[PDB]
Amino acid sequence: GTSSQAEAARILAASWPQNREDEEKQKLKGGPKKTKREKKAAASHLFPFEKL
Amino acid sequence: KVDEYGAKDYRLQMPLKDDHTSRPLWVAPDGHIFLEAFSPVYKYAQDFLVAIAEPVCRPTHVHEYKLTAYSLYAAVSVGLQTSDITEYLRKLSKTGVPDGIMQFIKLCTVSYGKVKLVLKHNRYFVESCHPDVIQHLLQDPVIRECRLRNSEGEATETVSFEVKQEMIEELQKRCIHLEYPLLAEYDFRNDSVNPDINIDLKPTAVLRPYQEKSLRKMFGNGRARSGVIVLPCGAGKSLVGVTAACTVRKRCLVLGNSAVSVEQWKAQFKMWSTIDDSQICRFTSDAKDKPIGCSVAISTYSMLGHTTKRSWEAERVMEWLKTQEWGLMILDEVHTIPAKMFRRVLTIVQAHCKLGLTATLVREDDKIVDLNFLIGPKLYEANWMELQNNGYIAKVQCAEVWCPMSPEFYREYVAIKTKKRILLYTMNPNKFRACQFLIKFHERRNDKIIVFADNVFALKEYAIRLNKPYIYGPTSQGERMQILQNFKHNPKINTIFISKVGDTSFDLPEANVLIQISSHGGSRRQEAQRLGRVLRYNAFFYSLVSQDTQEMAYSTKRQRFLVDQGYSFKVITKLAGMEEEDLAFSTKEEQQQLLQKVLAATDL
Amino acid sequence: TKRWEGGYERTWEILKEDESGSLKATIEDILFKAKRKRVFEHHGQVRLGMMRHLYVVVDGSRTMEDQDLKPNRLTCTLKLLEYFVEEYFDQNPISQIGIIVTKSKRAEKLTELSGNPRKHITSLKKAVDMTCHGEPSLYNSLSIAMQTLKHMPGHTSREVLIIFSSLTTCDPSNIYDLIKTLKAAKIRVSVIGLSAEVRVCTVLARETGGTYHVILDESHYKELLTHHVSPPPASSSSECSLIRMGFPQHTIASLSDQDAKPSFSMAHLDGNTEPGLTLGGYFCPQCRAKYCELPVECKICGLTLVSAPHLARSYHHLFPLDAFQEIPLEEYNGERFCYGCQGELKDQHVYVCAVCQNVFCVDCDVFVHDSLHCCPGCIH
Amino acid sequence: DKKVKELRRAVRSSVWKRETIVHQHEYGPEENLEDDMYRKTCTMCGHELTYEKM
Amino acid sequence: SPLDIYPKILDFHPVTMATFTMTLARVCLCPMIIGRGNDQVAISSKFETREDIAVIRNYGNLLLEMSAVVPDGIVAFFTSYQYMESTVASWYEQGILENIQRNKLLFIETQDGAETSVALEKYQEACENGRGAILLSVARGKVSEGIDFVHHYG
DNA sequence: AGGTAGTCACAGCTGATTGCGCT
DNA sequence: GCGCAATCAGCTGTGACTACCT
Ligand SMILES: [Zn+2]
Ligand SMILES: [Zn+2]
Ligand SMILES: [Zn+2]
Repeated sequence: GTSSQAEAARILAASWPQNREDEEKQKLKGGPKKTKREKKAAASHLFPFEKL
Repeated sequence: KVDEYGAKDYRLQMPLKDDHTSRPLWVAPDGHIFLEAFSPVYKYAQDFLVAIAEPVCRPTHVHEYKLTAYSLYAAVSVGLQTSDITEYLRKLSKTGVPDGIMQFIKLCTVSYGKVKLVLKHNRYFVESCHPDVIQHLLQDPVIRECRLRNSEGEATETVSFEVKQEMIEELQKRCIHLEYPLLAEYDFRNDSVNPDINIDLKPTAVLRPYQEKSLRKMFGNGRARSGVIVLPCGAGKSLVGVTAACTVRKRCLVLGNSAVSVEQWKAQFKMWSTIDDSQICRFTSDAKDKPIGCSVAISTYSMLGHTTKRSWEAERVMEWLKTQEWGLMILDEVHTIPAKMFRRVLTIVQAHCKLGLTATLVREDDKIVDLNFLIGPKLYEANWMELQNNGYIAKVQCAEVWCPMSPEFYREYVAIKTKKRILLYTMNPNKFRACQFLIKFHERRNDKIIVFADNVFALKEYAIRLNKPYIYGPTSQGERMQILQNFKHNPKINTIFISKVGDTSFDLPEANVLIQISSHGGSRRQEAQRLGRVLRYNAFFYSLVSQDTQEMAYSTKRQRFLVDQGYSFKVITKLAGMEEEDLAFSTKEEQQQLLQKVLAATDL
Repeated sequence: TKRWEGGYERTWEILKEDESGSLKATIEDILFKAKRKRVFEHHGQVRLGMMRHLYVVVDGSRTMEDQDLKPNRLTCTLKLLEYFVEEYFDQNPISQIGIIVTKSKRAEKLTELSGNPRKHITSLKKAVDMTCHGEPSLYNSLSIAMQTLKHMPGHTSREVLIIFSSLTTCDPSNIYDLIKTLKAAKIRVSVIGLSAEVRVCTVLARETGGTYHVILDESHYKELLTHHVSPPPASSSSECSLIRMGFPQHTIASLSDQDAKPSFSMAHLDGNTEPGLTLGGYFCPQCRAKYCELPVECKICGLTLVSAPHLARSYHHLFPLDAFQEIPLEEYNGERFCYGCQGELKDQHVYVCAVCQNVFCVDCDVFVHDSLHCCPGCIH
Repeated sequence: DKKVKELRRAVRSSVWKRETIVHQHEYGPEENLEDDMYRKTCTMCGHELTYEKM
Repeated sequence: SPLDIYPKILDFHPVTMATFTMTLARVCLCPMIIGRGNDQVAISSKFETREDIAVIRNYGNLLLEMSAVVPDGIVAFFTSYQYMESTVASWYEQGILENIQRNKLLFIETQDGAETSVALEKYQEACENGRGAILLSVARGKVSEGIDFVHHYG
């Protein structure tokens, strides 16, 4: 059901590599990017499905 | 020699760092070469090192090569002399050659041309310039069985004697242990005994400069020597073989792996050699286009080495084939030559030059060393990074995206250990969702997708769930051919599934996306071949593995060949927009239902 | 024999040593050999040009619904047409583009022949969602193009581009008579098909002097359009071709001055949307009409309004910069400081201009020959 | 033999539903040690649970 | 193609048994055999299936959707005049021949020499321009060998 | 106290049998 | 009744898991 969908999503999308990555992001830069060069390099090195 | 930090330090061994850093090279005492790519003399140093040593890794900045006895044999086979190579290595050292390499190089290069093997009148002979070496090897027990009947003196002219044809592999293995390696030189310019054919490639099939270098190294002083050329599948590999066959100008025999590769080679010959169909023959027990009296013959393995009863027509064809010399016997997918029955194939036919072609020279069981004497030395090793920098090879963006194990599956994975856990991490629901998301995304962006998946039992429910074409493998010949033929030129269908069938050199069309799930354990050859099916960021391929399982270790240990080739595997841990759309196994009910059907094997 | 069956090339034989350390100097030459990899020409092809009145004919039949090019032929065709219009107006200052759409055995002039780039792009974007019906009629589109281009001056190069998707055309009359009429009228017709070669298109292109091509894929489509972008070569001196055109100054209006008169743009008055009531814009030198875009021909007095920098951007082709004489540093007896960058001259070669006899380093010589296109010394 | 083997296991593997035994510890009466300590022993696997009860 | 049947059809002693296959820079022909249609039913022209509606519909669909990919003329051959006329009558009865009509013109070869000549002339003139046409004939007819379809024709 | 021939999975090949089609 | 294509038996390659002697 609707509750089962939410439970499965919570179990899957955040099982191992989110319980620390999300916490680090909450304790991260937060503000704007360092330079525009970093953003361009990140966009170049990111996959097409990660830029949408 | 010292182990202060566990690292072999050679600071005192090679202090010749005169002035000052202009030589982009480092030598090792035991043996190793480190080359700096960011040098103005990079191309010349690379050309010098290729002709003398084989690479061990080619990253973007600091290449590493290895010095081996066979590499030095190949170097001295070309017009390069001992003095030239020694003085040029000393020229670009920046540290001074240690006094363990010069002695090693001298010892390797001294005994190169002392012993030669020749074929004449369907007879194998071993000829030596120095008569003493014959008496040196006379006391060897293994050699004495080759002569029959004992070959009392075989007085000719230069001392030579006959050897047993079927025991040539044994003497080839023994000679290198005796520090007298054999050389396979075919001086096809002047034979006057062998009936050369009128093959001549059309003057319209241009070849790239690296193919020019490989062919030029093949024919160094007007003669052809047996060797191995390693080129990517997407790059021009059949063209090199066709050009070599045309240059040899003799009766050619081509050996493939599958029953469809022979058609591929026939098409390549008809495209780039201008040969009449009467001379071209294929001997694979399908049409039998009169192989008797032919110029070029194409066949496959597992047919020339049958240990069982053979067909009547095939028996006569083999009897005819084993009664004449062959020019430039070409082997395809040479990596799987060192087998129980494939090794004897070279001993069942007689040929002057044996040219092996492959894309993935890596193999387990450390049997590649045997290939050094089975055929010859590793002649050319193409640099994949610079090959894709020129734009002629698609720059594939490698990805290693893993998925967590679902709770309903990890308990069973840790519960069972007797080979029953393969299906558990093979059919991971999270991996299934990731694969489905990738399929949908790359279909929305209109990219051809090839999904490799071993363990076809899992592939059944993996493919029928999405209702997409798949190749079980033991289906038929027409169905696979028609599926692969309509895969390319059809906008409606642009994704196919292959189960260990595409792990060889086939005619698969151009694709941009490859997704491999649950392949073999540590088959670097298989992963390299699968990667080769994509290149021909134009393209990119993904590998899906399950965390906290043996598949992680398998993926880690199978990608080392590609990182040696220069590729980098980016790790993807989150998929953007995974929850944006609906995917299969959304709820836990079907996930836990999957356990029963995945444990329903019970192969006991 | 074969080239590769002879002697193996030893490329490493180039480097040599005489003092046990001279190799560095050799690689320095390699560094000097690294530069000057260009021909000192950004284009290197046609050094002149000629005005073009190009017509683009777009098929609107059911064949445009085919999904050979994602999503369909019409969408990719219109996207590449927008790109082609942008590039064509970028590389041609005083050219004109008209658009005709063929549909249901009829031809409709989607956009009049003009030099405005924005109008054509908007028309194409509107036409993206058109309905594909009927079959194309090359005869009607060619007749309309010939009728419009018949009265154009002879010095202008009259060109018609046809994007023929469907393989069949309905001709109300004989088309070869129309082809002969076009040949007598000196009209260049080029066709870029999508499915396969058609005999009538090949005959038309061959007889009218144009080029006929067939699309292999989207990349080949873009390459063909880019090839069509380049203007045709022109004679050294053909006729008395001159055209009266103005140069409107971009005068903005500020409330600080008392001469700030708000005015509606003449071009914006013709649109369905509310015309922009801006402070100011481009004023016609003849009738003081207000416009917001350039180059736009004036609707009132008929004068053409062209931006001077666009015309001046191609003047360097008329007066190419002569190559400087390469002189070794030792053989030059003079100052060792570059005239352009004031840097010390340490390279093995120093370039001296033939007019002002000034010294320029490798970097300054490359910069002058590639971008500046004028010798700084000769300017003074 | 093959065509009967391929179907003999179809009904064999369709009967069992639960493979893992229920591990729910059904502790019996609590045993009282010193310092108000209480121990519970599982009647299924012999698991011992010692706790302090307020 | 069969060099073993002519020496035995008529008294002959061949000493050649030679065949030649032309080659060019590219494959100039793409022969292919189309079996079952989109309904997975064979389109064989068997005598027991000459009047079958399914094979007639499949032939009509093949001729229709084929006529939109190959331009400027298609030459189609039928087994016999009777079968050809029955098939075109069946296509006329259905609303399928009209779809072929708007793509290419339909021309029918008959036994009349003058009619055949004028039909060939109008087919040639229709293929000269972009209208395109279909020439329907029989394999065993005087038009089969009397003319050669040079490039851009058929 | 530490290592290799059987065994299993999944593919390939060729050598016969073996039911299916008939203007 | 004959002929072509589908089918299986037997052997082999590749990679990995497992039970007794220096
Ligand atoms: Zn005006
Ligand atoms: Zn300067
Ligand atoms: Zn000057």
